[PDB]
Amino acid sequence: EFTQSVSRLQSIVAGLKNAPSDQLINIFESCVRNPVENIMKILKGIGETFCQHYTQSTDEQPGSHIDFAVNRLKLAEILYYKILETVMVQETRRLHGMDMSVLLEQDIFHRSLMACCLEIVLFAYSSPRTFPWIIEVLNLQPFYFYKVIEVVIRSEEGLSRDMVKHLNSIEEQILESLAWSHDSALWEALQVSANKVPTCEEVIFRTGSLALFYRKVYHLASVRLRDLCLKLDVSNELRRKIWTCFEFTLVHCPDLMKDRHLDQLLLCAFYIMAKVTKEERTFQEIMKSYRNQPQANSHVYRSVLLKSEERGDLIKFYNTIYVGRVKSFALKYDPLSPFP
Amino acid sequence: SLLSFEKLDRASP
Repeated sequence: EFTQSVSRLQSIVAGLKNAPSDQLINIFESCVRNPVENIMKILKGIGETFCQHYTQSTDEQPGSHIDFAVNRLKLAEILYYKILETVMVQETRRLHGMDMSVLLEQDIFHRSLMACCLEIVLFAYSSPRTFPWIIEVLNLQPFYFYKVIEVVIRSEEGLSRDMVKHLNSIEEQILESLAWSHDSALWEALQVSANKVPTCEEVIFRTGSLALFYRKVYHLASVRLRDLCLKLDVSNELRRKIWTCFEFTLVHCPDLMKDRHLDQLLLCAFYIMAKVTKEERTFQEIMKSYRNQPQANSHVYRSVLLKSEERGDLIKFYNTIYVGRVKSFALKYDPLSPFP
Repeated sequence: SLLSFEKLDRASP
C-alpha cells in the first residue's frame, strides 16, 4: 500500500541504522585523522537547520509538524551512512590501503551528500518542498553541490530509475540556471582562473572544478541543440555553425549568463546563426518546438533578465542586450567549433 | 541589421 518510491526506500534502508556501521567505523579509525566526530557535528547542524525550516511557515511554503521532520531526517541519515560507506569502500586509496584522512575531511562533500540524501527522501514522498529548497535551506552552493549527484547515482544501485531520473534533472537545473546566479562560487572559480572560460575542445578532449563544470554544461547544451536541430532538420554542417556562436557567448561573453538560463542563450544563438546563413531565419517557430523539451517552461522565454530594472521576454532580451554583444561575431559569417 | 523586434504571441492562454 506504499508508493513504489517509498517502498523502494524501505528496501534500501532495511536493517540499517542512522549511525555508521562497524565497517565504516573501522575505515574511520584507520585514518590518521578520524572524521567521525566532525561528521556527527555536520549532521547535527544540518539536522537542526532542516527541522527549523521544515517546521516554520513562509508565504511560499507552509510549515509542517516536527514529527514528520524527524522521520524524514532519520531516514536521510540512514541513507547517508550507507552511501558514505559504499563510497569509501570502493575508493582507490582504500583498495590500495592508503590513508583516506584528506578525502574524509572535506566538509562540502559531507554536507552535500547529506543534502542529497534529504532530497532523495523528500522526492520519494512527493514533498511540496521542491528543489532547490533543500540546498537553499542548508546554505549549499549549487556549483559545489552538483558534483555529489554523480557519486550518489553510481554509489547506490538500489535507486529506482525514477529516483535516478530526478537526480539527473536537479543536476540539469544547476547546470542550466542555478550555478550561474550572481552569488555563485562559479564566478570565484572563474576569477582564480584569470577569467579564462574553458572552450568546448578543451574540456571535451584542465580537469579542475571549472573544467568539470563546463564539460557538463557543454554536454547538456549539445543535447539540447541536437534535439532542436531535429525540429527543422537543418544540416549537421549548420549545427556546428550554431554551436560556435553559443560557445562564443559562453567563453567571450560569460557575463550574459549571470542570473540567466542556459536555454535563453542557446535559443538566442539559434535565431542569429540562422539569419546570417544559407539555411536562414527560422523564426520563433522553434520556440513551440522548444516546448517539447523536458526542461522547457514558459518563464524561460516569457520572463528574461534585462538589467537588475524590470524583466522582459526573450525577444526583448535579444535585441536589447544580445545583439549588442554578439553582432560582430555573428556578422562575420556573411572557424567552426567541434560539436560533441 | 540586426534587431528583429516582434511581439510574443500573448500566451499561455
